[PDB]
Amino acid sequence: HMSGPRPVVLSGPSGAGKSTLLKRLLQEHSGIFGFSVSHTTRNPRPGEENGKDYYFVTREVMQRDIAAGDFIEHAEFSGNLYGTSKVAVQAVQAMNRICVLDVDLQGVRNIKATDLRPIYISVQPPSLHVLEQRLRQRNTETEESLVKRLAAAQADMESSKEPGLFDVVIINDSLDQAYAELKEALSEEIKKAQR
Ligand SMILES: Nc1ncnc2c1ncn2[C@@H]1O[C@H](COP(=O)(O)OP(=O)(O)O)[C@@H](O)[C@H]1O
Ligand SMILES: Nc1nc2c(ncn2[C@@H]2O[C@H](COP(=O)(O)O)[C@@H](O)[C@H]2O)c(=O)[nH]1
Ligand code: ALF
Ligand SMILES: [Mg+2]
Repeated sequence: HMSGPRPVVLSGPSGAGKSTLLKRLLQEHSGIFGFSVSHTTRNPRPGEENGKDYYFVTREVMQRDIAAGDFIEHAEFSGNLYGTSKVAVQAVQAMNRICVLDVDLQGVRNIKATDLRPIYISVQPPSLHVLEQRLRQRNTETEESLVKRLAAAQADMESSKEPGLFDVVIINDSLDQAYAELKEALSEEIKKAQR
């Protein structure tokens, strides 16, 4: 379904700032953006809400919906399942809002194979040391999950240098600066949606 404005795919390693930046964008520009609410089998973190951050489901329920053809894409990431349901994107497109998706690098490649034609943005830390610091400060994951996330970060940061893969790469050193660069990448779309 190609409906409405060009969607936005935001990716980057675990801990890079994706959710922090997207929450800011949806607060400032609530009238023109809508968030695709993915399914995940991971457990919710304090403050996360079902139907807002994710649909938190069991492996059994997610497998039922996968088998029925309910997903545009799905991926295994650091021991859990994640995916973008068809209805998650339809809900935002039906409101004629810019659909924002937060997905991993596998999801980026999955979406490249669809008809969605998004802009692809990668948010990256200044270094893997800083990434680990931010992840361990958050400490919402077990040690095993952190190890998996740090390994995925190193692999996916190298893979994201692929030419033509990402339209924009933003280094999240300072959040205020990264957020301005996020809006810069979307500035013409934001202006059109306001008109
Ligand atoms: N520029 C920054 N400087 C320091 N800490 C940050 C910055 N941006 C985000 N963080 C923190 O890093 C952690 C990871 O950010 P988050 O948005 O949860 O990552 P993601 O959603 O990409 O996995 C959070 O604790 C967040 O508060
Ligand atoms: N492929 C895919 N990845 C997702 C989806 N939802 C979240 N992710 C990704 O899974 C990783 C872990 O998410 P987190 O557990 O930190 O919320 C992040 O890279 C995030 O973007 C999804 O629907 N599809
Ligand atoms: F979106 Al995450 F660690 F919170 F990749
Ligand atoms: Mg997040």
